[PDB]
Amino acid sequence: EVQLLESGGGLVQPGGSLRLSCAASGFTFRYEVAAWVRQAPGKGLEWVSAISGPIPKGYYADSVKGRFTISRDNSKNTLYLQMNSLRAEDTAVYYCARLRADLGLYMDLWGRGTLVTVSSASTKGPSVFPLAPSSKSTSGGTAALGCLVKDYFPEPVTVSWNSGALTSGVHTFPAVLQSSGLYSLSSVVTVPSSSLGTQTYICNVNHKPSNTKVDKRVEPK
Amino acid sequence: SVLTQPPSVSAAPGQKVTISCSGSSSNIGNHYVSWYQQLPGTAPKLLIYDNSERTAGVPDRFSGSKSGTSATLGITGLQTGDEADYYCGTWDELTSNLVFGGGTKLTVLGQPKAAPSVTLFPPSSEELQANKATLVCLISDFYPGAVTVAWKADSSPVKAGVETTTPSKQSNNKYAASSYLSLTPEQWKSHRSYSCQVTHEGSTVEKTVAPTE
Ligand SMILES: [Cl-]
Repeated sequence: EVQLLESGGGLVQPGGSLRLSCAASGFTFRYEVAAWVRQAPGKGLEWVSAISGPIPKGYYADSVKGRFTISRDNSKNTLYLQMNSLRAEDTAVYYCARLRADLGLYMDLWGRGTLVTVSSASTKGPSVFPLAPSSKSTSGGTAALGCLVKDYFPEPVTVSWNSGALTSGVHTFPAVLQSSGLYSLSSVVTVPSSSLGTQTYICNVNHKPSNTKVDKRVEPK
Repeated sequence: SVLTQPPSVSAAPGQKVTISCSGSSSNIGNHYVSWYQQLPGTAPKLLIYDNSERTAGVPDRFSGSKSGTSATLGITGLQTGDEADYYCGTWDELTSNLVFGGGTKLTVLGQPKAAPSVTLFPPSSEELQANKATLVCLISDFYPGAVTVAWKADSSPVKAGVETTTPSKQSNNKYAASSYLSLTPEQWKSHRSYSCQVTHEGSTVEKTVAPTE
C-alpha cells in the first residue's frame, strides 16, 4: 500500500511543543516526502512548510517562520515537523504530502492527517450512557437502542458494538461541540425487537486522548 | 487564501460545471495549477496537476485549463459521488509559498427529496443518578441537507440548553443531524412530556418522550 504514516499529533498546552513524523511506505526515496499542509475545522487548506534536496533547504509560511522546523531522515524516508511555541490558532489537522515536480509542482499523495489541539483545557474521557430500546417506540419488528458518549475532549472517539461483531443497523452520528467546550455524540443501532430478550448489546467506547475505555451494556427499561 | 474560487457551484446529475481559480502574475500567471478533491473528513486527493494532466485512475470527464492568471476545473457527467470541496493550488514565487484557493463546494441538485426519520431518547436512569438529563434527538435520511429543530416542554417552546449539529452526508447520500436538550432532573420530572420537532421543506416530523417512573 503506497502511503504516508503520520504520528506525533495530539493535545498540547499553549506555548508547548510537538514533533510530527511522516514515514514513507511502499515506494523508494526520491526527495518527495517534503510538504506539510494543515486545515482548521471548517476552513481551507493552508501550506505550512516544505523541504528541498539533495542540498537541504526549508521553506515556511509567514505564520510559522521561526517556531516550526522541517527536516527529513533521508535514510529512513521520514519527514519531521518540530513545532515549538504552539499557539491556539495552530489547532488543525496536519497532513504530510508527497511534493513532486514534472513541468510544475503538485502533491500526489497525502497522509490521513493527525489532529494537533493547542488548548489550556486538559483531556476529558466521556461518560457513556445507555439509550435503552423504548417499550412503545419499538417500530413493530425493530427497536432503536444506542449509547450517549457525553462530555469528552478532544476528538476523536471510537464506538463499536459487541466487540466489532455488530455492524448492520449501526449509525454513529458526528459529535456536537457543546458551549462548555466538550463534545458529545450518539451511536444508535436498529435491531430486531425479538432479539431484545436474548441477544446482548454492548457499545465499546475508546477515547485514546484520555486513555479511556468503556463497555456499556444497553438493556430494556 | 491567496487564490480566489467561488464558494459553491451546483448542477443536476449528468450535466457539466466549471470552477474558476483567480490569482496573480507571481502564482497562476507563471506557474502550473493543481486541483484537489476533498470529501468530508478525509485527506485531499490530487485530480489534476500541470494545469491539464489527470492523475492515474481519474477519468476524462474531469479536465483543467489555464489562461493568464486564471485556471478552470471542468466536470461533466456529474455524479452524486462528485459532491466534495475542490481546491486549486500553485507556487507563488513572490512569497516562496505553496498557495491554495479558499475552496469550492460542489452540490448535485434534483436528487429525490426525503423527509427526516426522527428517534427521540429520554434521559438514562444512569444520567439522572449523576444529577444530569439529556434528551437525544437523532435525525436521518433527509434531502436537501437542511432542517430546523424546535424543542417543546409539554406544549410550550424551549430555546435554552439546545445543542444541534450541522447536517452531514450519510453513506447513502442523504443527510443526518442530532439535537441535544440539557435539563435538570427536576425539569425533566416536572413536565408531562418533552418533544423534538424537525421541520424540513415545510413539513414537521415530531417525537415525544415522558418520564416513566
Ligand atoms: Cl520520496
